[PDB]
Amino acid sequence: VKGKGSIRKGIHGEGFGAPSHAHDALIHQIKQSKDTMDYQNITNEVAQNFANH
Amino acid sequence: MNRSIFQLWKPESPRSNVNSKQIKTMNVNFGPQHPAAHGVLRLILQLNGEIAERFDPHIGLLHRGSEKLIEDRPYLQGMPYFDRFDYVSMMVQEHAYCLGIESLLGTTNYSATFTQIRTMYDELTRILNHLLAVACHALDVGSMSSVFWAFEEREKLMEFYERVCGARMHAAFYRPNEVNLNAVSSFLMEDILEFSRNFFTTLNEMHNVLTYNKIWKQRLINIGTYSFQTCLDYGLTGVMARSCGLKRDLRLSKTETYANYYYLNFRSYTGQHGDCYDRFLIRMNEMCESLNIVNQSINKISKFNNIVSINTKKNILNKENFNRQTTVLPHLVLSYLNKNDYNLKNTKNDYNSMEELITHFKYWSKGLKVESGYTYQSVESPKGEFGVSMLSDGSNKPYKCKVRSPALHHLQVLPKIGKGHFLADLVALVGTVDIVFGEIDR
Amino acid sequence: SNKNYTIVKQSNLLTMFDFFKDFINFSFIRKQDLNNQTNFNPSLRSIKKKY
Amino acid sequence: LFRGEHALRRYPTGEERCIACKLCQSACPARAITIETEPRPDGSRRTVRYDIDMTKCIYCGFCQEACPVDAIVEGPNYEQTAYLHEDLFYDKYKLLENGDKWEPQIARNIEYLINQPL
Amino acid sequence: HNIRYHHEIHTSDQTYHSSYDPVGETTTERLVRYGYLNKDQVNNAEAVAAAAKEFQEKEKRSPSNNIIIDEISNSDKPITKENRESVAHHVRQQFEFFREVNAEEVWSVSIEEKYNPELYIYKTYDMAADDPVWRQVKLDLEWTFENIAERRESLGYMPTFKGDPNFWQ
Amino acid sequence: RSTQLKFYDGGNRQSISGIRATIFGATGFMGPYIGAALGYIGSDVIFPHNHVYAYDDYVKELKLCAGSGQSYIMRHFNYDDDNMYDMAIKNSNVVINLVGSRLQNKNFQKAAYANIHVAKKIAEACARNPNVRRLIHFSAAGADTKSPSPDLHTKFHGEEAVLNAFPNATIFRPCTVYGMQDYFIRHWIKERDWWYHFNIVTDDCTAKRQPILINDVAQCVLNALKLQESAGQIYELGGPHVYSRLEVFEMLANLSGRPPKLAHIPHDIALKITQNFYNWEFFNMEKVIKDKLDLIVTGKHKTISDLYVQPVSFPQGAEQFIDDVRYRGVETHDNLEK
Amino acid sequence: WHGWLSHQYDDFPTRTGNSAFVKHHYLKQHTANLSNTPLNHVPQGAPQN
Amino acid sequence: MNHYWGSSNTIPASSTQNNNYFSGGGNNVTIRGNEIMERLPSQTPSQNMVQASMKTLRFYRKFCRLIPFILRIHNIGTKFTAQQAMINFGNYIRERNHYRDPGLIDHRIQLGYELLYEAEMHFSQHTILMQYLSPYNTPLSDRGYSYLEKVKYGNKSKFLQGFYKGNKPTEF
Amino acid sequence: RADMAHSPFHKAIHDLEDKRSKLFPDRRRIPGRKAKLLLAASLL
Amino acid sequence: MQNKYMQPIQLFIVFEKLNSKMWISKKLNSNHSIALIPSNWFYSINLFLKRELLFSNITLIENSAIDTISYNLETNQNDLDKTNIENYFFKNKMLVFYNYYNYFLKSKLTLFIILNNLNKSIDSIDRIFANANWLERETSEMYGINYKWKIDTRKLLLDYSKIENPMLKEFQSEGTQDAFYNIFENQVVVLKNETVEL
Amino acid sequence: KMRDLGFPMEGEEEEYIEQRVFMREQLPPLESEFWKKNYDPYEQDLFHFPDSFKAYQQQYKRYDEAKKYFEENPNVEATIIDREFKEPTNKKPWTRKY
Ligand SMILES: NC(=O)C1=CN([C@@H]2O[C@H](COP(=O)(O)OP(=O)(O)OC[C@H]3O[C@@H](n4cnc5c(N)ncnc54)[C@H](OP(=O)(O)O)[C@@H]3O)[C@@H](O)[C@H]2O)C=CC1
Ligand code: SF4
Ligand code: SF4
Ligand SMILES: [Zn+2]
Repeated sequence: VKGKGSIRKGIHGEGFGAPSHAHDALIHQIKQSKDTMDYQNITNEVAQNFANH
Repeated sequence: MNRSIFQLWKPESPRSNVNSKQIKTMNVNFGPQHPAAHGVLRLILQLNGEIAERFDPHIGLLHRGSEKLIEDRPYLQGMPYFDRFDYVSMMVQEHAYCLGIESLLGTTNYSATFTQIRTMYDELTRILNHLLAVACHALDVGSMSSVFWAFEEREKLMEFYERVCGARMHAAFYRPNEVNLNAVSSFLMEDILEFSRNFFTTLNEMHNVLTYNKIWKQRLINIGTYSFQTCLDYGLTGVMARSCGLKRDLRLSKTETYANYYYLNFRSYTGQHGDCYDRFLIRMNEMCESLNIVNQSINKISKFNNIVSINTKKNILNKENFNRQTTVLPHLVLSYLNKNDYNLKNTKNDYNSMEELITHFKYWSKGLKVESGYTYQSVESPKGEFGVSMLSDGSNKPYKCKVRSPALHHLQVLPKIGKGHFLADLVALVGTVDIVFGEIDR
Repeated sequence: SNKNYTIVKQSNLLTMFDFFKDFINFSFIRKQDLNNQTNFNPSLRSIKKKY
Repeated sequence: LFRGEHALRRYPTGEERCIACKLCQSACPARAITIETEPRPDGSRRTVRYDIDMTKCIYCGFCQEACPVDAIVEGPNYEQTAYLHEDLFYDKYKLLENGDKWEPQIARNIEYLINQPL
Repeated sequence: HNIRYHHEIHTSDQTYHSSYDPVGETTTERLVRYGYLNKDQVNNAEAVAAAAKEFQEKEKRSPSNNIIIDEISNSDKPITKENRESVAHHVRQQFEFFREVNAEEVWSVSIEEKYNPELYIYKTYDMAADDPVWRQVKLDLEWTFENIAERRESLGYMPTFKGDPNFWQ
Repeated sequence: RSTQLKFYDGGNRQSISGIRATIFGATGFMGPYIGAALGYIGSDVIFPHNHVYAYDDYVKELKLCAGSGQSYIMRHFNYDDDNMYDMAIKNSNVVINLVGSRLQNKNFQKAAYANIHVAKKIAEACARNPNVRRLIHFSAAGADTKSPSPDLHTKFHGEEAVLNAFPNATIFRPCTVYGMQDYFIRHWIKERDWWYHFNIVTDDCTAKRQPILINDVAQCVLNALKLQESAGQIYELGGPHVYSRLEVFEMLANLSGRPPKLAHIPHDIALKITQNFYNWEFFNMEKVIKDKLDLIVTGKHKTISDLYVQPVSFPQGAEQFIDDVRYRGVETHDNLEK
Repeated sequence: WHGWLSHQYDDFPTRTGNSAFVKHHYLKQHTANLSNTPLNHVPQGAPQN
Repeated sequence: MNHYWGSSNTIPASSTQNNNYFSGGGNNVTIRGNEIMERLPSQTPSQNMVQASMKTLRFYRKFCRLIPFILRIHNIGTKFTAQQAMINFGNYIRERNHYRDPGLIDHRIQLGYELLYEAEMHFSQHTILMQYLSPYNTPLSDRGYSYLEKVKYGNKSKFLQGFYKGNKPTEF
Repeated sequence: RADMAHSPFHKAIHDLEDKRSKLFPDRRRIPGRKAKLLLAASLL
Repeated sequence: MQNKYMQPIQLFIVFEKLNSKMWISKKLNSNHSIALIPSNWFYSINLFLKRELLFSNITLIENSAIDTISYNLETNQNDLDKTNIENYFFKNKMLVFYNYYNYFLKSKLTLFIILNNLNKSIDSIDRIFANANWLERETSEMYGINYKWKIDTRKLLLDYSKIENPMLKEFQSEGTQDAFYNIFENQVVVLKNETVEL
Repeated sequence: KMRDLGFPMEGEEEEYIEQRVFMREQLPPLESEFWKKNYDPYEQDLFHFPDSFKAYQQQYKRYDEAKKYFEENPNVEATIIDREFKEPTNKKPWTRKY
């Protein structure tokens, strides 16, 4: 992909990271849902932030 | 002059502490009891170093359910509610309501048009509204004295209201098919011309402390700038639309004109920068043009030429006739064309005619009957395009009446043009948008 | 140097998320040229009938 | 034409002008007028109750325009400030005494207004 | 003494309605949906012709005409999916209407103003002195005042309305 | 005479309950609450008063106990003319007397005037008017003919006089009443705020108290009006539990987190200084005298349970009135958001 | 005098002679604002009555 | 997440740190957020009753998590405990159990979130918002109560209790 | 036309040269005069 | 009449699957056209309007709704034909109307949508026109309209801690609650109201 | 990236920075977004992950149970809670001493 480093474009998808890198669920939610949050879903990261605080 | 763009804006990135909010934001109530919030505005404001970032305008603190009430009364009983919509410019609201009712009736008010009263008083309330708006905006910016002058010069217009209806603000003057002809006298127009002559001087007095002031220019220039695209997206009309560059005046529109405006000769002004300075200048020039329109109307109801002697070309002035006192006869056009209707109205009332007494009884007990249908009628009010969309089911009460107010759209666009500005800039912007919460909340 | 910390991740954000479609949160400040606000000359465009 | 404090008028003989037609009650946009009528023992139709809530009134003058005998009017008085909310509950005694006190000025103004069409 | 025409005879209450069929609907779909044919007899010349004649006699339009009713414009040229030239005709008509509706406004649109603008410029202490029209307005106001003053001074008195309690017998 | 009083309590501010009431001595602490309890169901309330400052909130807010056309405030009351008493209760079928000797007062003659003379006049006016059904007279729990406090002695004498003049009157003897504007918790807070380091105590704090919330006295009044068997009875109103003054100090300290500190001054010095110097709300003989006396339900008369009222506990009912004066010590970060 | 002082008209009352104002037999004398006095306006059913 | 409930909308622990060093964190669930809510988008449409029930359960869970904060900031903790408030609002929801239109349920969930946000930001008054947390057949805990009508009308049915106590004023 | 020259709707058309002179300024502002004068005077 | 007028017929040319029903009236301005639009095409139609040439220079002027469940002709019941737009007010639970102005064509366009579902659901267009945010919020709170895919669904003009649709015909103009000060709580409360009647 | 976007690149042009960073509206979403079947937030499918990891996943059993329950109960009577007064279950606020 031009101007995207080592990120590759596959079939049906542009790709969001370098090959063999872990896909992030929060960024997936950000891309798919721009500003829509049906509810405050408590993931592992949110619970960890709560525990840290 | 080097680039300082990175110092200007700060984005956010997921899970980036340096890109996030590294501070507790100042969440303040720009609440109703604030000098710059007008009466009922409760604006939840997020400040970061006195920079407005997030807006949450809470409105409805002056919502009185006026449309439901209007739907619950006969047509004439709801009309004074319009007086309480945009209580700075009163007769424009009545004019819009009466235009809607007349359109539903399929007729026109010839007695109002041939006397030029509606155009004249529309321009007078235009002067009232712009005087109040400019004075209050200057007071918000910091100029304290200018508010004392516009209020004295808008006391004379309040007296002009009081001389035709007996009220200073809520006239309830315009009626769907009736004009109180006896309320208008020639002695009133001469005082209006006197007021215009002195209003020139008072407007110049306000002119020379604000227009060329360096502080005023640095406070208003390049503040709240927007182009025609935003001006269309947010439904901006009136002075704001003329500042964004668009040529939109309902009085001068071929298919949308009303009440003698199409057959006068006046100018309208458009800005070329779309900021607060343009709006201020446009309001001053609109006041001047309103003076010009009033003068033209008075000329149209005036009798200039006289009878001269056959020899020596010497005028023969009357001695006992009323025309000797003044050249203004506010009934010469109406009596010239609609002589039959003029004669009947001046001879028969509800004290010596059976039909007229029956009409009076029905009118004041049940109201007039309006044939079923839908109408939408808009008017160039001093604050923008003010409209009424109303549907009637054939009874003496409106089935639905919806009020289109431009102050609501201006308040809606205010957060768009206020983000990134200082608190003082936000106060100045609230001043520049001529918003009244009686019209917004209704 | 202190201000440089924010700029580190800005290029990746602008290249991975579309600015006009992804609703990116940000804050900014507007600046006015003081000199340009002092020598500005007031004027307006007057519109008239078709003539 | 100034719209001030409401009053009930009389004929020059002292008879009440109001004949309890209830046109002023239905003309009121604020529903501030309440009227109840019974036949007076001499036979004439007069109100046994005529009261106006001055805290509901919008001082619009629709009621004085609706009256066909010029019974209810809005006078020139505006110094009607009260200390109690109950002082603004106007009954027939208050309106009648207001008419009996302000009759000369109201008569002069109405005389000019009547002569205007003539 | 003339009372027969105190009420308006002609009033502006007229309403005009236009109803059209879907543009993408073909002739066979229109014939089937209107109860002049059935799905079985499709793709048969005799059935199509019979349905077309029945439509043309029961309805006032051809089966290829999608204008159910047109009171607004009384158009005789339907816009149909099959006839591509009708789309070009509509585009030409709409562009001509654009030009003509913008060529009829007396104030809103003016190419001469776009090429030869007239500006108001603030230059003096007097806002009126920057425009000859406002100066003319001020002079006219002074002229009217002077005429009123001289006309009233010539008469020497002023009739007035004086109250009369004899009015209230 | 008839003690029957039929009224409709299922209404609201704009309803008609059927009660026309006159309340004496409503310019104190009980007044607004009793008036609101009566006028919130649609009653007519009249407040006779002679208050030194007419612009004080103690008079104006009495207009809020009922709506427009329901509450009336009678000013410049003589408290000495029989005609004014007759005018006050002319159309009232319920009369409530909250007049009593004020805390600042230390004069025996003024105490008798407040507790005996005014109550006697009210009861005599009630007896003359045949349309009065119920009269409720407010007394003190520790009232006694041998009390060292002139207030309690004169209140016992007033009980005797009222029961003599109007034998169908109901006597209420609250123990001690706390609320937003009271002389129990508000005085504690203000004394600690002024004497920043301590609360002044002039005894061993072994006197017993039975606090009762103000919202329960109003309910007791309403229940007594609803009960026809309470016409000529005496009721003592107190809370569920009895505490000593030291226990009350400790409980107030623990509920708010302020560490207690009771500076002790010998009784005789305090008595002499309050006797020979000017007295006001926060410095008077009445506090010194009453701090050695028990104001509790003695069991000789009927109690709050006979009015079918369940009072709230002092720790539970007093907590909301000290929320603003809570001790700000070591707290979590989430407590910064308010 | 109220109408004269507010510039409603140019007529003013006179003790004797030709008057511009009616003088009926049922007229009452002008009184000042009587609120906050023992002679205020009381509705017929108000508790003050 | 550009939303009021986003995981980055927490109040920083200190002026120089979001949390302690070596890590980040913040509380956004049991207390209010850092920035104010500027928009509340529509709930995604629910095609069946299962999605609507899930939305109701999640709204109730958020409300239960926010109860102690509301009770503390509104000074209403003496009238009832957190569990009592949860039970009263659950009684409200149970009285709304018969609903079967998913779109209506989405609308109700939007309104519930709006009212909860109003409560947690001091937009409403405590004496006004307590109408949703008050008990249905029990006295409030901050004041005494009268049991007069319990003693007099002991074993009498509801009809007799409503007959002895009228439904209109008796003077008129 | 009431907004253009030589309009019959206008009334004050005859010789009003004295009034026009009295009511309106008779001198034109020229840029730099005040600036140069004030700066030179301040330096001196 | 006495002015250049043309129907907005290209809208139904592009959307070939839609019936066309348009009205012009002398009770409206001579450049005002009213059309009927189905609910399941409203978002696509607004998408087409916002960007198509000679439509792109458009602004949304007004938005509101009509409760037609209680709409009845009161006079002249025998002067109704099949072409009257009011003929579409019968048996229809809800109506929604939008009013736009086009600067290029100098035209007013009103679009009417019939809502016949009990939950009153329709797609929002506030993502296309920035006007529709506050307008649609007020319409939704007044008439109970359920707007889907809306930017902000919060109440705009109504009081806190209340759920009601006061502009429905079933609603009485006096409401169901009144606000009073409570002495026992030292704050304002809401109670069931008893009101005067004329 | 900023120059490609169209941001100001000079000191004088910064006075109009907002016109290029805020005044441009976001593009409306495509209708295919509204025509979707599921709108749950995305999460990793833990089919091959161990059972301990599977506990942190969407509970499909609850969905199935709710679907079955709503199939069995398509219409129910509205629940009414009696407002008749009763003695409190928790009597501590009126019984506690400390
Ligand atoms: N609150 C408590 O803790 C308890 C109170 N009580 C008693 O209950 C009654 C009501 O309580 P509360 O409101 O708190 O008491 P207050 O002391 O606050 O109020 C006393 C009332 O009586 C009036 N009053 C006092 N002296 C005179 C006088 N000489 N002539 C006329 N009026 C007078 C006062 O009016 P003003 O001074 O303005 O003229 C005021 O309205 C009192 O008798 C009190 O002793 C009994 C037990 C406990
Ligand atoms: S309008 Fe006049 S005549 Fe009729 S009831 Fe009223 S006061 Fe009487
Ligand atoms: S002036 Fe108007 S509002 Fe007042 S009582 Fe008369 S009709 Fe009613
Ligand atoms: Zn003794």
